[PDB]
Amino acid sequence: RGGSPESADLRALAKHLYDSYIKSFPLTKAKARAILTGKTTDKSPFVIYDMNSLMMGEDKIPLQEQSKEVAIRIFQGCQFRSVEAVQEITEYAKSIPGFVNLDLNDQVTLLKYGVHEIIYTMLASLMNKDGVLISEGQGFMTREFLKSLRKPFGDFMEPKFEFAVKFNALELDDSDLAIFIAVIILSGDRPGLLNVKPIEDIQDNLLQALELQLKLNHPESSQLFAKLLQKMTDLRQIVTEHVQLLQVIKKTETDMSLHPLLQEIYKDL
Amino acid sequence: PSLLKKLLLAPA
Ligand SMILES: CN(CCOc1ccc(C[C@@H]2SC(=O)NC2=O)cc1)c1ccccn1
Repeated sequence: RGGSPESADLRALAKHLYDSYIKSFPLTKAKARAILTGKTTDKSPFVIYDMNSLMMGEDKIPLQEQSKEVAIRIFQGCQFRSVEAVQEITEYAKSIPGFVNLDLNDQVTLLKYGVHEIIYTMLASLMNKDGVLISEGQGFMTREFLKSLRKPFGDFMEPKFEFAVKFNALELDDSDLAIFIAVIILSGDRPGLLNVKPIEDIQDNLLQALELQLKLNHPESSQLFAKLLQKMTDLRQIVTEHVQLLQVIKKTETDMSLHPLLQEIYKDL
Repeated sequence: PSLLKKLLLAPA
């Protein structure tokens, strides 16, 4: 197997995924880390560290906002970004070979469960210990300022920060993440799946592409792949918090009104 | 499946 045609084919799959990923997701990790660590020559993100700076940066570039309190205005924006995300992930999923040929209801189910874990995964790219990059790198909202927000809003992100800190320590790049993300979407153990075997078949192929990618791209980290498989369970565990915090719009938050798409992804889960 | 379906079907 070492350097056979099958291994060459696993690289072709990896590159295909990575290209689809470049195309699906406008801001990549490489681009996000360049801004986060102040490497760019040209970037200047707007920093939101308090209520006043929030007033200033809010209109980076109408009647969506109304006259609502800050914590709610913020999470209205969080709802939209996340709808953009779901749409990009959906498009990315469709580029995974074999995906569009699965039963359509199984596609749905896979996205329904996979999308939250992928949001958590990709958000880490946009986070350091201090805050998170927003509006494609045009803004940065501090962790501290998000903590200052009234309950329940003030501790939405905090768990996302904690996950990000530990996941970022693994130093995956965008080519590693493309395969990892695909593996997550093609999970054969979601509830309600009709045809589990063709899904497990695509995933096993993806898991192998992943294993090879990590050996070639991270030759000094012998346990990386084992660590990634562990983050997969972690993700399943963290996402239930997220799922529940978005049911808080049952009530209170009688002025929230959840985005129709997010409602669909949350219910009967 | 409604909305996710719709996204999944749209050539795009
Ligand atoms: C603070 N931010 C981004 C916050 O970062 C996010 C955290 C969680 C999610 C998951 C979404 S939010 C939701 O309602 N359900 C979901 O799946 C999505 C983004 C803002 C705020 C305003 C404009 C742009 N960005």
